Amino acid sequence: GPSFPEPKVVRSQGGLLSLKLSATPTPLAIAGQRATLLTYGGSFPGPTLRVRPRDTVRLTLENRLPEPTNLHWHGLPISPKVDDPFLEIPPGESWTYEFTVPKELAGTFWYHPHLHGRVAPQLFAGLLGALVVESSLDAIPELREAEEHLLVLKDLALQGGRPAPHTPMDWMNGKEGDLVLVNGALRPTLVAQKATLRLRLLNASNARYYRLALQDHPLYLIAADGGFLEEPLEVSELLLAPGERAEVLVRLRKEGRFLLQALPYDRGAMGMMDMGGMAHAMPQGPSRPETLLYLIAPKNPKPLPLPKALSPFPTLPAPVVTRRLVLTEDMMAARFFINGQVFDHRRVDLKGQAQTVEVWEVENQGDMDHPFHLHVHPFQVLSVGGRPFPYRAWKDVVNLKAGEVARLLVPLREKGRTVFHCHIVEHEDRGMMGVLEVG
Amino acid sequence: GPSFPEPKVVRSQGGLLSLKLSATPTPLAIAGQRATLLTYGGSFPGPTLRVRPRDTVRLTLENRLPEPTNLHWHGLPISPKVDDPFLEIPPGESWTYEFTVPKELAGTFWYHPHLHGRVAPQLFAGLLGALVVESSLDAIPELREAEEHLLVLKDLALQGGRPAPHTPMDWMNGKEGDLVLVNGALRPTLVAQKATLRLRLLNASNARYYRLALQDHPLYLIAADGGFLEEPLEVSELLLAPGERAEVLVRLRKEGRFLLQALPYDRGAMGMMDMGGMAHAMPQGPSRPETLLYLIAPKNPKPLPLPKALSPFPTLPAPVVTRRLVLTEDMMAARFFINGQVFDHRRVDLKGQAQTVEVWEVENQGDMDHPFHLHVHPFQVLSVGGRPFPYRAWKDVVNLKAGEVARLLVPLREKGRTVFHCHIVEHEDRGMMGVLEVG
Ligand SMILES: [Cu+2]
Ligand SMILES: [Cu+2]
Ligand SMILES: [Cu+2]
Ligand SMILES: [Cu+2]
Ligand SMILES: [Cu+2]
Ligand SMILES: [Cu+2]
Ligand code: NA
Ligand code: NA
Repeated sequence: GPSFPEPKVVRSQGGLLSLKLSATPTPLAIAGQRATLLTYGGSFPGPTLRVRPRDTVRLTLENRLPEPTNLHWHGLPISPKVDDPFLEIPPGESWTYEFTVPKELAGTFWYHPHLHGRVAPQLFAGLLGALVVESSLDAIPELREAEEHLLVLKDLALQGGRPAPHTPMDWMNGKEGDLVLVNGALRPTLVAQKATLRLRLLNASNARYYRLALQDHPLYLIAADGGFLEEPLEVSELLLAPGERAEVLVRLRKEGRFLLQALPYDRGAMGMMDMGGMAHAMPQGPSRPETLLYLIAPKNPKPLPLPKALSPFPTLPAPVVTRRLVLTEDMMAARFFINGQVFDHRRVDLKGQAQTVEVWEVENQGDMDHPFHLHVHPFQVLSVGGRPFPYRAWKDVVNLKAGEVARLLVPLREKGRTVFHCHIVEHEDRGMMGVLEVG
Repeated sequence: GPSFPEPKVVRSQGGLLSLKLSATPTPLAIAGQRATLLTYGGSFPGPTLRVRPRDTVRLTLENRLPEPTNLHWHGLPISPKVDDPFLEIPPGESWTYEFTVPKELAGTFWYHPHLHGRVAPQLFAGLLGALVVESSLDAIPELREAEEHLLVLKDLALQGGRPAPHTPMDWMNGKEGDLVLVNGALRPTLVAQKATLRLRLLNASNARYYRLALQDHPLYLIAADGGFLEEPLEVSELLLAPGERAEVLVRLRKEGRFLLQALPYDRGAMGMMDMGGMAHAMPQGPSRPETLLYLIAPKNPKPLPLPKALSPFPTLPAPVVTRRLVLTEDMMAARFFINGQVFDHRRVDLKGQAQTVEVWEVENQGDMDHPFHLHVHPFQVLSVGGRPFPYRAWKDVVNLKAGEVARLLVPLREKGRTVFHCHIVEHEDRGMMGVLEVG
């Protein structure tokens, strides 16, 4: 096959993407060993769905797992009556998700389970895939002539040829695995044929962070979770928290081999020690550095010029309300709270009005990083930790370090009941989720 | 003094730059040895004059040389009755140049002798300095916060503590020297204090070319000879032919020492050999690589973003005439021709009309590179060698390799008699110059 493994793509045909997926335990070869994973479509990652605005998606999910499951269309501003976080598909049953892709949309999205209390083991076991909304902007020459690749960043740990079970400490920290994979492959080689790459990046890990840096190169950020930036932004490294996506251009500068690495990053995960008195929680400290892939540049590379502009960011109406959502932890209990409460699917926490704009101030009063996710309603990050964000783009996950406040501008789009939650999915399963109702 | 030597600057005061310079033989220390040079203002290079649009310049040149001399205000679109290539200032006499800096002007210019038949030894001996027209564009933050430096690139050879005399081969090739200097200094160190540098580059050499490359970095071209580009242009190297200027931004990428080099370049200079039959002319081949300066980056450099735009290039009226000027050589005679003739100050070669636009096709039918210069009327290079130029900017020198045609758009500005000539100044002295009259 290709040097660079990527999930097989399913494209809409004549404006319709009609597909039956099964969620199933699946023997496969991964990272050179046999294992049984839980997969969509028989593969890990699941197939990449590639659509355009105004396409119809008709996805029938057949549940062949021994437990109930459902799908969250992560990042898509569609109705929560379709992207329904409360729906349960029992074992052996099927459900058809049907929606129209919004007109004003572009970027990399993804799909995964969202059945409260079961997300973390289902996602860890292999249930996830990408969705790409292709744009008329992809025809500008500076993007069309780039070599495009999707990188699904997701780690795994195997025990007995199956995903390793969750321990108590995994429920507290979020589970990370020792196999740090790209598109299900261990440290693949990307032999570039063009001097400009356009990389779609997805962090589909339960809890692992990827502090991305390409040796000897900057990255040019051109899209965040839910859409393009207004113009490319040069960065020396890019932190992708669980659930985040980004698209970057890479402008290869000379022949050679360059490592794409996940550089050491301390997200506040905790261990336990006993030193005589004790036992007490102690910080795990930074992650060990990981090589994600080997990038081989072509001979005599001469990258394209960068595009001068991408997409203008919408002018939003003035906001009508300011919310404040405070995140806290009880680590030894592995319990996690928003404004002092755990999730209750019967309780509405916030009630807002469709087509108004809200300011949400999300404050992390814990010691771990928490990546905050809001379904259905993409947002503009104004500032985090008191620092203004350096670009305007739609996001749907924002990472908060310990102590930091994020200020978000949140246009409320579709009516209905939806959720917001930490995207360290163990923390959502353990209570860090609340209910927004839009009317 | 500073780590980085630069010529002392004289600024206009209250809109007036009024200065008396003397052209004089001057004992000085240069490159660690004593020598007597010919200088303006007692220094090598001469002082940098720094003015703004609509300033008055009143420059009295006192000739203290044993031969006549004059000044050419290289690149300034002023009247040829001021920038007068036929004027002679006898030994011991003085002349006052007085002009107003044009409103729509910015960049790096320079001044040097232009007395036909004596330019090459006078310029080689040290008579040159820079003129900077500062712009309201210099206040945009991406330029204002950059560290600015002028680099006058000019080589020298010394014999007996004086500039080495011209040999016959020097008149054929143009004279190059073994001391390859920046601002009169041998391989200075530039210890950068900011992460973004704005370097004004001037090739004031008689004949040496500088194929410029900074180790491990691109250069961002922001101005050509006579004005800004429309937006910055990333280049991996930049060839500066005699008389050319450029301004580049340098975005320092990491701590360390980086060489600015003049990389090997073959301009077609010729030597002589005798191998049994013979003696016959033989190519000298490429120049040896030279280190121009050592650039030390600061700690933890974080360059500014590049400016998105600089200056829009004027929309020019449609042209009313196409000229064709063919350059040829008689190397063994050291004679050089345009359309088959040598310069004659009494003969008008071209007659054009003020405020019309002309297309000039300049064709190098020789084997050497020839950098073609037009006084008084800056031009837009459309293409050279059949390749479209990748930016729009005012130029006044265009380099032609052997066989190449340059197509130039030439708006005729001030009325009067002026000249065009090769800026390998030995070739101008030996006849490669003609007369344009604008009415
Ligand atoms: Cu998600
Ligand atoms: Cu969390
Ligand atoms: Cu969710
Ligand atoms: Cu000149
Ligand atoms: Cu010439
Ligand atoms: Cu001249
Ligand atoms: Na299957
Ligand atoms: Na003097």
